[PDB]
Amino acid sequence: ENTSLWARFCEWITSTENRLYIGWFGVIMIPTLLTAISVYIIAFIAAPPVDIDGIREPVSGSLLYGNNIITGAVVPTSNAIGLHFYPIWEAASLDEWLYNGGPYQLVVCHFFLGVCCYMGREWELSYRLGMRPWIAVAYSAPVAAATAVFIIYPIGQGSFSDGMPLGISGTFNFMIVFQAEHNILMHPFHMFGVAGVFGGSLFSAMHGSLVTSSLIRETTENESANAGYKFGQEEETYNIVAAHGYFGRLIFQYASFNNSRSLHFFLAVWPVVCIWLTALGISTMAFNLNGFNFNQSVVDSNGRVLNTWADIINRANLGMEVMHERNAHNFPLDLA
Amino acid sequence: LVDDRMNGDGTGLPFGVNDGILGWVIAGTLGTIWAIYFVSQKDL
Amino acid sequence: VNILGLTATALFIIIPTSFLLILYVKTAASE
Amino acid sequence: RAAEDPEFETFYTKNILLNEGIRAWMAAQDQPHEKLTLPEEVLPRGNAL
Amino acid sequence: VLGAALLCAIHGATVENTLFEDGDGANTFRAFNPTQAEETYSMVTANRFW
Amino acid sequence: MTSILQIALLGLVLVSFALVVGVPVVFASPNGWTENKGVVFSGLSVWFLLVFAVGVFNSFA
Amino acid sequence: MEALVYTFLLIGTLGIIFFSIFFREPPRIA
Amino acid sequence: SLTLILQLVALFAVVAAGPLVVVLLSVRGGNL
Amino acid sequence: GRDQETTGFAWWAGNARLINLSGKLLGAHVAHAGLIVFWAGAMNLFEVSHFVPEKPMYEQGLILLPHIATLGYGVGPGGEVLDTFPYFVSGVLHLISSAVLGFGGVYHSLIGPETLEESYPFFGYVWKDKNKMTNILGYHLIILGCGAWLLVLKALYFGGVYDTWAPGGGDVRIISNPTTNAAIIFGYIVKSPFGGDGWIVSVDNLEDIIGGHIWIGTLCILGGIWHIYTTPWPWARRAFVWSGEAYLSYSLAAVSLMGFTACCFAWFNNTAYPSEFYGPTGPEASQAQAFTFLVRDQRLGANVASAQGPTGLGKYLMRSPTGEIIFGGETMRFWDFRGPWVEPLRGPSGLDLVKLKNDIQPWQERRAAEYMTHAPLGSLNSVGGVATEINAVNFVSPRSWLATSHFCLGFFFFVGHLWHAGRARAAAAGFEKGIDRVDEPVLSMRPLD
Amino acid sequence: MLTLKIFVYTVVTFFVGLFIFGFLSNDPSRNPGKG
Amino acid sequence: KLPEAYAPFSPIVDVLPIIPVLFILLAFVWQASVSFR
Amino acid sequence: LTYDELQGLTYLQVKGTGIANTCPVVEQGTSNVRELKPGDYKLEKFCMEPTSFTVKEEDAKGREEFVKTKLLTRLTYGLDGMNGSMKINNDGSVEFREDEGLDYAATTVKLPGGEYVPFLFTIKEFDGKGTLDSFSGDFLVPSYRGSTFLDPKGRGGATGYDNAIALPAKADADEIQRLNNKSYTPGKGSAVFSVAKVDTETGEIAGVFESIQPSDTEMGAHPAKDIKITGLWYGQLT
Ligand code: CLA
Ligand code: CLA
Ligand code: CLA
Ligand code: CLA
Ligand code: CLA
Ligand SMILES: CCCCCCCCCCCCCCCCCC(=O)OC[C@H](CO)OC(=O)CCCCCCCCCCCCCCCCC
Ligand SMILES: CC1=C(/C=C/C(C)=C/C=C/C(C)=C/C=C/C=C(C)/C=C/C=C(C)/C=C/C2=C(C)CCCC2(C)C)C(C)(C)CCC1
Ligand SMILES: CC1=C(/C=C/C(C)=C/C=CC(/C)=C/C=C/C=C(C)/C=C/C=C(C)/C=C/C2=C(C)CCCC2(C)C)C(C)(C)CCC1
Ligand SMILES: [Cl-]
Ligand SMILES: [Cl-]
Ligand SMILES: [Fe+2]
Ligand code: NA
Repeated sequence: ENTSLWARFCEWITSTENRLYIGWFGVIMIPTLLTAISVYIIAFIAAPPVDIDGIREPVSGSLLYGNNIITGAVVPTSNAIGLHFYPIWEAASLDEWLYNGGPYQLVVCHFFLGVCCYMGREWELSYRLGMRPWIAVAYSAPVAAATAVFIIYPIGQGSFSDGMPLGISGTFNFMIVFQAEHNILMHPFHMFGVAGVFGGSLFSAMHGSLVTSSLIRETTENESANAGYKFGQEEETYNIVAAHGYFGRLIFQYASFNNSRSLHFFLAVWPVVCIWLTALGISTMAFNLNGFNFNQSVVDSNGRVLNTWADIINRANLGMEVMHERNAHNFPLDLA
Repeated sequence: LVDDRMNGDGTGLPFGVNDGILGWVIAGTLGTIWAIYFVSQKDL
Repeated sequence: VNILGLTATALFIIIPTSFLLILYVKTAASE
Repeated sequence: RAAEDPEFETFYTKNILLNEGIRAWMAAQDQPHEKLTLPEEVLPRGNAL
Repeated sequence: VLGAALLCAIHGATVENTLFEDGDGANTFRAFNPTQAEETYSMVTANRFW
Repeated sequence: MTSILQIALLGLVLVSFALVVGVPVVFASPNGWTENKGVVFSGLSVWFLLVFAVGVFNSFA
Repeated sequence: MEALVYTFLLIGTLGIIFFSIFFREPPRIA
Repeated sequence: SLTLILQLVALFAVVAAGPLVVVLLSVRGGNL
Repeated sequence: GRDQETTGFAWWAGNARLINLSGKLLGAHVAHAGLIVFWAGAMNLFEVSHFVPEKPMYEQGLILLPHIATLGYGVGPGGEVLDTFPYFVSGVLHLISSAVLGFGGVYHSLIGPETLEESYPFFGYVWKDKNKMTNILGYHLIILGCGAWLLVLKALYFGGVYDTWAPGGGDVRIISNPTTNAAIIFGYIVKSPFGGDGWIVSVDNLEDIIGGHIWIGTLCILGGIWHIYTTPWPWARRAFVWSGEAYLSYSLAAVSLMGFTACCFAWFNNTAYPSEFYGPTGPEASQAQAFTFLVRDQRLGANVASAQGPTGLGKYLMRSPTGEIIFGGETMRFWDFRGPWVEPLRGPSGLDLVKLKNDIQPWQERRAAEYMTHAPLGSLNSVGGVATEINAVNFVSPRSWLATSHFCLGFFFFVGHLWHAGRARAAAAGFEKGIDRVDEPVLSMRPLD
Repeated sequence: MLTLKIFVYTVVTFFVGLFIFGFLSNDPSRNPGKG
Repeated sequence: KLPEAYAPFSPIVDVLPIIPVLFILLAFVWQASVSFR
Repeated sequence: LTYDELQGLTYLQVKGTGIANTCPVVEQGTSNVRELKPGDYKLEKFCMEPTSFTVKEEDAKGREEFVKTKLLTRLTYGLDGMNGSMKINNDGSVEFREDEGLDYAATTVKLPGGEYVPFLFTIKEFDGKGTLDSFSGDFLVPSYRGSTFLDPKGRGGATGYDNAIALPAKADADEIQRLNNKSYTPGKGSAVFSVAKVDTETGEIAGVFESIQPSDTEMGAHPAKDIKITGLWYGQLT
């Protein structure tokens, strides 16, 4: 009947006429994401130096402390806190909240909730638009990777100080320390993931080139070929069967996608399932399952070890390992 | 002690409630949202 | 490189933005 | 700035140290033509480990 | 490379979640016949959604 | 007594192999289930007899 | 002094994103 | 090794038994 | 079976063809339960064939024998295995039971009735009969409540369960007077999952474990009776979806939750997953290395209360952020670890210096050394140690394997829940096949998006 | 400092309750399609 | 090791874990045999 | 909270509350102080909890003063379980000697302006001479970082490069106090201990304490700062 206050608020929230859809997953996604955005921007601008390692030496991380855009990074929570929940209200003051790594753990918790509700909001808008609902499933792969690097790896290793720092050189630091400790390069799940981005780029170039190579002539040479398409037209704007013929006599006549829906399913599923596999690889290496270990596999008849490519990889790994936490180790085994 | 803290880390408090005012405001906010949701019913 | 870098970045902001603004204002003038 | 301030480290300086560790621990076995018979006391490391 | 893998996944997902019916069957792959002059998916619905 | 246990268990092994290769074959055979009722009944019966026999002989062996 | 320029460049990109979202050329649907 | 030979005969007997069921159902009438 | 023409479902979605075929659906389920029981029995027999008694069970790649030994079968004081026969019994019983279940599944899948409502109306159901579906749900809650009370009976009257907190280093114990206090039981449930709290992973005594099982068994039986004797209320009807795919999606979300929590139990918990059987936990190994080197550097004539590290924060002992005395080094991140060989050495201020000096025990120090050498770090070739080590130790912890695989399964099952929640919603809505192409909702809305 | 915790608890509880009762308010009936 | 009565049955114990993987592969075999209808 | 009921509480009842960082408070006994029996004593479990942290600064108009700080670290500031032996005389003269225990605790504070002040709050090697109302003495203050500490550019005394290798041409002249010379010189402190609320029945003492000690000198990069620490203390005799 549409008179009540909850009715007005509810139809406003589920309204598909808003410039940006809000929805019920949006009533969580919007405040969590603005919280994470505000804290991330303020921390990237002027966060005081954060003690990542727990050993009374901080990493600066903020632009106002002499960092450029490549170096600047929201530094993770302290190693002393571990997986303990560390809100602002739990800290004695904002200043030591900052020094122990509070902004990071805040931004990561809000980013988790924001991407989860972004996925829910994607499903919701597809439901309200009569769509099919699996764009949320396709988006679950970058969400899986984000959870794997920001929360699942800290749970497996025992501290948010092992999470990815929110920055560029901090990300590179995470990758190098991670390979040093777990050998991600020789992990089959990371191999599938690398194949996923390489394939996503390959089939993106392939799909774009085959569609652009078959666009039907509608405009003149002095106009953009894009002007041959008008938004909302029902005609097919390219020659799908001709692109099939070209692809077939280029690679395999019979092993070519003769269905456009098959082609788009492969386009959707290949990088998504591979990012699922690499996100799960990061999760497996959170619980220390690690990559392939072929260090001193090959030996001669005398039993003397022959170095191999995996052994050169291992020497690089020892180089990476003896530099991460240059002063935080008291014991030889890296069980932390 | 050199300062004052809420010192509620650990100890496993229900919903992280260290003073009962937090539980009362959780109860109040869910209760009033349920109240508006209930008075605005018999609709659609 | 503290002020030479600033003038390099300043010119990189201005010249392509100005060229793009030429072209866009020219387009939007003609409907 | 890091050279003139013994307290200023960033993830950038951490990456530089990691890179140097890679170079010194990788060179002897990766570039055998250089015959780098480096003693283990000059290889840069962290603590313990 | 990351944006291209994103483009691959997001384009495939968008096309297959904006498909037109042409159905009478729960499998959608058999609703496509490649000698037709009509689009299979709603570019309008996709544009509105994104 | 362990010899009887091994003989009965090996018999159970062959009987279970015959059930594996035969029960789906008999069931999905076109109108073969009705005239193989005696065979399936005897096979399951001797299978259970062997199971409980091996179970008892485990106590004596 | 470099930090001023970095903040300018970053919020400039943010302003470009704001304008490209809320001040776009609408789809004409004709 | 006797144990190895029994392991391989058990493996071959099991691996054959599945497609043996399918082949016997394919040649013995149908309803598969 | 059916084909694409008669159902619209391709072969790679063939099980959807049996969504509305109750008898074949039942057959698929019974055959599947036959597979689960079959794997349990077959892998149990494989493990007891490949079990070795002079080694602990975490060194031989075992995942089911630790589970049986936690119930108090074949192990005595110290967690030492005394009889592999109970494990043999469980394996063979499961294998025979799987034969029976597999016959039931094959029968009901191949020659069983196609739909059960025309001949057996008690088992006959359609996905919209909410009364019948809640009856089935109620029957299954009584079944699961009897399972939980079966564990309660095992702990109370049938030999007890293995207690790693028993004095001396762990022993099987008859649980007497399990905690029945609702405050204590549900405080675990409403607890935060972060450090020091850990949600319900931080359950640390079989008293709490068995009491929660009494509690959950009684709730399951009561809710089962309630579901048999009720129907969902109109708010539940207006909020939920009532398709079989929807019920599947609800189950998928719940079991994905269960898989994630199982991963965290296997990784952190040491009272339901004793380290004598599963190997040390992640915190356990690092705290063990710190504790061992602490006692060696007491034996080499040095004061550990003093002697700050290269950062001046303490080589062996330091202060946690909450004020107690903890082990120094990076293992400070695991300062909230609780195990049977640290609690007798822990005072109100955390670790007590005089107790660390005088009240050491030989069993604690060898347990700590063995946990130090067998840390849950290994490669997927089963090469123990960090990724920079040598192929010399063939060991990966069962905690690692279980937490790894069950996080993978919990994540993929969450994704399956996404897929099925979406497909159930769009199927109840009507556009599971696509847009109408003539009544497209997007063309009926205002411009400017 | 406790005040900030009380206010944030109010914020989170309010938004979570809004989410919960928004989905409880007959969401599977807000499809655009027939039925 | 299995009890002293069941020691010669260890080889046919050793192959039993892989049987569910054989079951999913058998489902694919049957679908290939019915021509993937 | 006394030593009695603190030991009556288990580890699970104290964890996460901050009771473990707080020295025992005595309510029994008399504040008469002088009624302790004189003689040679051997104290065990010397405990000291600070209640204030202030740092001497340089005001730009020319003033020298201590201004309050904000504690960067969490509850890691007290010292507990320190042994020793003292001599108390009938005329009131005491000496104080501390030998073992957790006799140091690293602590970082902010001066207003967001400058980090790390220091190693120690009481080690304390030899305080005086009366029972107040006795004062000197204590050893170690540097902060050990010789094996590596700075951001490597370096350090035992382990390190001793030169900025990050630029292959500038490795001499002005940066002597950054790379060419590293200093781990231990400092010296000054503390004034007062005794109040003595329990002579069970042989325990308490009161307040005062201390001035150097902050982190680090490697010679900056001049050290001087920290004025006030707080309570506790000690059991025999
Ligand atoms: C847990 C695995 C599992 C289970 C229990 C089932 C069960 C079922 N499927 Mg299915 N399927 C599966 C996996 C599974 N499937 C997978 C992975 C795929 C993708 C390849 C398919 C694709 C698929 C399709 C396309 C179809 C089914 C169909 C069916 C149903 C009838 C099959 C039939 O009668 O046709 C005949 C099958 C046979 C004659 C083969 C007989 C072989 C038997 C069953 C193997 C067991 C033998 C065993 C070793 C002996 C044990 C007996 C005793 C000793 C214990 C049935 C309930 C059909 C259906 O929907 O029904 C309407 C159908 O159309 N499935
Ligand atoms: C998920 C539960 C689970 C867990 C935690 C374990 C854990 C373990 N198993 Mg076990 N097992 C399981 C299930 C499980 N298993 C199942 C279902 C079977 C039946 C096939 C077996 C059969 C089995 C045997 C026969 C043996 C073990 C053994 C072991 C131990 C060593 C594992 C190893 O090193 O192998 C290697 C690790 C792998 C092979 C990981 C493979 C990675 C995934 C699974 C495959 C890749 C997927 C691909 C990329 C995606 C494709 C998608 C699509 C196209 C299909 C270890 C403790 C061994 C043991 O120690 O005995 C005591 C052993 O002999 N398992
Ligand atoms: C896993 C078994 C199971 C399942 C599948 C169900 C399923 C269902 N139950 Mg049910 N129930 C169960 C066990 C189960 N119940 C048991 C064991 C009991 C005995 C205690 C009950 C007692 C019960 C009652 C009294 C009612 C239901 C009702 C319902 C229906 C609607 C519930 C709902 O709205 O969803 C989800 C519910 C909510 C989102 C609101 C519940 C409030 C919270 C979530 C309860 C948990 C409290 C806890 C603090 C929350 C945080 C826990 C988390 C941190 C782990 C639904 C079909 C209702 C019904 O329709 O009657 C027929 C109803 O009246 N059940
Ligand atoms: C490849 C498939 C696969 C395999 C091989 C396994 C294997 C395993 N899983 Mg698992 N799981 C899987 C898939 C798989 N899972 C999937 C897809 C999910 C959803 C994401 C899960 C979710 C899951 C959870 C939540 C848990 C496991 C657990 C386990 C382990 C113990 C199994 C168990 O005892 O369960 C339970 C057995 C039953 C439910 C049957 C009832 C048994 C009765 C009630 C026992 C009563 C006996 C009583 C105590 C004795 C007294 C007798 C008398 C004297 C009274 C085991 C190694 C457990 C674990 O160890 O966590 C790591 C566990 O908690 N899994
Ligand atoms: C109890 C859980 C459960 C149940 C009952 C179902 C049931 C159903 N699903 Mg489903 N699904 C689930 C979980 C479940 N799913 C999970 C966890 C996922 C992962 C995201 C999916 C993803 C999925 C998709 C994409 C589809 C279904 C579909 C279907 C329907 C037809 C299934 C079929 O015949 O496919 C045939 C069986 C096969 C093709 C065999 C699959 C082979 C897999 C890929 C190999 C995996 C093995 C490998 C070793 C796993 C390792 C992973 C990692 C842990 C190492 C059916 C009603 C279809 C549908 O919606 O129909 C309406 C369909 O499109 N499901
Ligand atoms: C941290 C402390 C709080 C923790 C709360 C945990 C205990 C409660 C958890 C179980 C709640 C039962 C859920 C079933 C109803 C939810 C679905 C619904 O929407 O049910 C819909 C249904 C439609 O009739 O409603 C009904 O059946 C009516 C049944 C629900 C009645 C709710 C009353 C609870 C008391 C709160 C009201 C105070 C109200 C106003 C506050 C004013 C403040 C100024
Ligand atoms: C439906 C279907 C299907 C199927 C499924 C299933 C699942 C089945 C099954 C089944 C089953 C699940 C079965 C089982 C079985 C069992 C048996 C057959 C047994 C036995 C026994 C024995 C003989 C043993 C012996 C022994 C002992 C006692 C001890 C020592 C050792 C030994 C081994 C000697 C498929 C998928 C294909 C496809 C689709 C359709
Ligand atoms: C045994 C044991 C124990 C116990 C346990 C327990 C007792 C548990 C429980 C629990 C519980 C008691 C739970 C509950 C729950 C619930 C849930 C989990 C839910 C849900 C759902 C959802 C998610 C929803 C959604 C929605 C909404 C929001 C509304 C309606 C509609 C919809 C659907 C939309 C302990 C730990 C002590 C110890 C150890 C062992
Ligand atoms: Cl590093
Ligand atoms: Cl360490
Ligand atoms: Fe396309
Ligand atoms: Na180091």
